[PDB]
Amino acid sequence: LKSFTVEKGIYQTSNFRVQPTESIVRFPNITNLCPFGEVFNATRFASVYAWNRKRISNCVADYSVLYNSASFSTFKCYGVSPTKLNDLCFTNVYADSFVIRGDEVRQIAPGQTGKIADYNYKLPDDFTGCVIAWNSNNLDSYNYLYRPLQSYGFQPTVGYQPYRVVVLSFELLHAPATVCGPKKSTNLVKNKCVNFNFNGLTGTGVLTESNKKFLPFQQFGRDIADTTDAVRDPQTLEILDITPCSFGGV
Amino acid sequence: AYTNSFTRGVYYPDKVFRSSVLHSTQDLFLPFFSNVTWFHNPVLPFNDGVYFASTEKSNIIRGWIFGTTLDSKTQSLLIVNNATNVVIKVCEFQFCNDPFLSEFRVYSSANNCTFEYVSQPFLKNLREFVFKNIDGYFKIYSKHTPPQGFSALEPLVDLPIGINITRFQTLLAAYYVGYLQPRTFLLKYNENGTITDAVDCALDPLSETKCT
Ligand SMILES: *[C@@H]1O[C@H](CO)[C@@H](O[C@@H]2O[C@H](CO)[C@@H](O)[C@H](O)[C@H]2NC(C)=O)[C@H](O)[C@H]1NC(C)=O
Ligand SMILES: *[C@@H]1O[C@H](CO)[C@@H](O)[C@H](O)[C@H]1NC(C)=O
Ligand SMILES: *[C@@H]1O[C@H](CO)[C@@H](O)[C@H](O)[C@H]1NC(C)=O
Ligand SMILES: *[C@@H]1O[C@H](CO)[C@@H](O)[C@H](O)[C@H]1NC(C)=O
Repeated sequence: LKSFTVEKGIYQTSNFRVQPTESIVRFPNITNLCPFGEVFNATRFASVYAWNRKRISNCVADYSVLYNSASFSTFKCYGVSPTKLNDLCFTNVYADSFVIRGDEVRQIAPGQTGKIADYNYKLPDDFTGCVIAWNSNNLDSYNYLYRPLQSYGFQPTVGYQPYRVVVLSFELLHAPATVCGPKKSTNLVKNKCVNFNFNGLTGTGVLTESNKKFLPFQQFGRDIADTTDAVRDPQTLEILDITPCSFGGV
Repeated sequence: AYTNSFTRGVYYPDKVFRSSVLHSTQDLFLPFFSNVTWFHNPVLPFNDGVYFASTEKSNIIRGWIFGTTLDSKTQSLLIVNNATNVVIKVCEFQFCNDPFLSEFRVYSSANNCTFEYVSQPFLKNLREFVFKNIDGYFKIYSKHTPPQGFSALEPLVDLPIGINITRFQTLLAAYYVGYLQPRTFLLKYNENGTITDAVDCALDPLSETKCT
């Protein structure tokens, strides 16, 4: 009122609003995995003169397992940290798989020179993805040649041992995104004002069981005047009602 | 040979539940009482969303083709509904002059495939369809029913192909083909959330008043 004396009456001073206690995040359930199960996961690698280039698309890429894996001798990523790929999305990913020597591992870099970088797989000067390398003496130590073509002296007995190299090249603008990391889900809590995130739909309120028979294809219900009144739960397909958590003037 | 598209061709536009409400929405719908072409297949344009429908008893119609040039220069969609396993592919196909499949010919020289999808089987029974291509999302609405009367269309798949589609062709005795237009309707939602009735807001002044 901006006065030190208040006349008799009723005055409105502030607003009461309950605050959310916890956030619940939920998303579409885990589906087909990216077939990472097949390159280093593989039996035999092609030689570097005829390296393979496999396209991977329409799958969820969990880079956490490979990044935590200690079997990789080298793991150099450009642009973004390896832990943030779970959030990022791409259009396409290509895997360049071949076998080289450890002394030649330095050639996988933009603007590099050498026999490999000049007569063989050469990287562009522009943005690169991630390069993964490891020593493969046990498995691959004259069957492997390098591009005029010479053979490696792979003797099973450190820089002359075979190294198997996979380059992850990312296409990030070619099409709508279809290869992305997962979405960690959380347990759902009912009958409390919570801060929810259902399959990309955000808001706050209390969630309760509802008797609204949704159709199998709709994902969230909305009442008159364009307000979300109910959503269906992923991972249980239950139909849960949303009510604004209590507020009012004081 | 032409026939009247009596009032068929209305579909749920947004995958949002609403009940006991009248909602006015704008999307590519088939205008009421438009002309629908009846065929007895030649290549047809796809301009902006095409309404299909057929009545058979022996699954004689078995597939579609979608594309731009159909000469392996671009990736072209191919749908071949098998007996139990319907297959959808996107490959730089070479298409025959008159592709047909019980022996098949349209699926030769399958190279540079960029998308593959496998689903559940389709197809006195009228089997309709709606195909729309929006921002690289190809959307199919369908329903098979036992053309007079009203029936709403539920979606089936949404394929993020992102390929520029301009024409199509059908694989094989008669079928109907309509064309969608960007007209606004008034949709009536039953207490169960199903569309029961609709009003073409530019059909006639009475419907204009009803929508207003
Ligand atoms: C998503 O995945 C979860 C499990 O990964 C599924 O939850 C199961 O649901 C059934 C109900 O029929 C329960 O009997 C199981 O105990 C649940 N599993 C767990 C781990 O809680 C859920 O049904 C899946 N949903 C979809 C749409 O795939
Ligand atoms: C149906 O045909 C598709 C290809 O047209 C094939 O992949 C599938 O295995 C077939 N299903 C059978 C033979 O049951
Ligand atoms: C194969 O398809 C890809 C995908 O667009 C395209 O980039 C490429 O030029 C096509 N041809 C060859 C020989 O890879
Ligand atoms: C809604 O569906 C229920 C169960 O299917 C039915 O009992 C009820 O009559 C329906 N409401 C209508 C048709 O208005």
